[PDB]
Amino acid sequence: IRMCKDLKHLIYYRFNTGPVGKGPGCGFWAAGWRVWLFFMRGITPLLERWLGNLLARQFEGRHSKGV
RNA sequence: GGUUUCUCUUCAGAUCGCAUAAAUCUUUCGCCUUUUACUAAAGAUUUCCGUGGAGAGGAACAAUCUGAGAUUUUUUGAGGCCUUGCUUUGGCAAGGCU
Ligand SMILES: O=P(O)(O)O[C@H]1[C@H](OP(=O)(O)O)[C@H](OP(=O)(O)O)[C@H](OP(=O)(O)O)[C@@H](OP(=O)(O)O)[C@H]1OP(=O)(O)O
Repeated sequence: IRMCKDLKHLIYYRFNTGPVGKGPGCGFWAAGWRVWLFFMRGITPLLERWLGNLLARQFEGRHSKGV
């Protein structure tokens, strides 16, 4: 989120250079798309293993003794 | 002596990635009642999204194509011919020859 804010400020301060000001119509999304999808390939297998443990506790039950 | 494409197998040792995330563990911290969740640095590993080379199979389109394949200077007649030594008989070692 800090890198998204920094990319927003970099885009804004490369953009507001001449006659454009701080209006609400600035459009660019590729850098945040890169950041959150590289986060998504990071966060995928931990999510898959946590959801697999969730499904195993849901359907195989909870090992109360267990490990 | 086709191409494109799909699948499988194998080697990935190149920035396999002109890209970049996460997790565990060993720790130092930051934070700090405590548990996950924590902060940012190192070490030790891993996983994921990708990647390259090779081979096989399949499919659709090329249906061949693609290859491979002389007289006149110095690199051709200054060509012939004889005697002695030796014949070792293809002519050889020396002389006058045109
Ligand atoms: O300096 P800017 O890049 O132009 O930031 C401004 C604004 O106020 P400030 O001028 O005082 O900084 C906000 O501040 P920051 O978070 O960037 O510090 C921010 O608002 P958000 O927090 O919602 O992002 C953002 O607003 P937005 O992203 O909607 O454009 C933006 O606003 P403006 O550029 O329109 O003035």
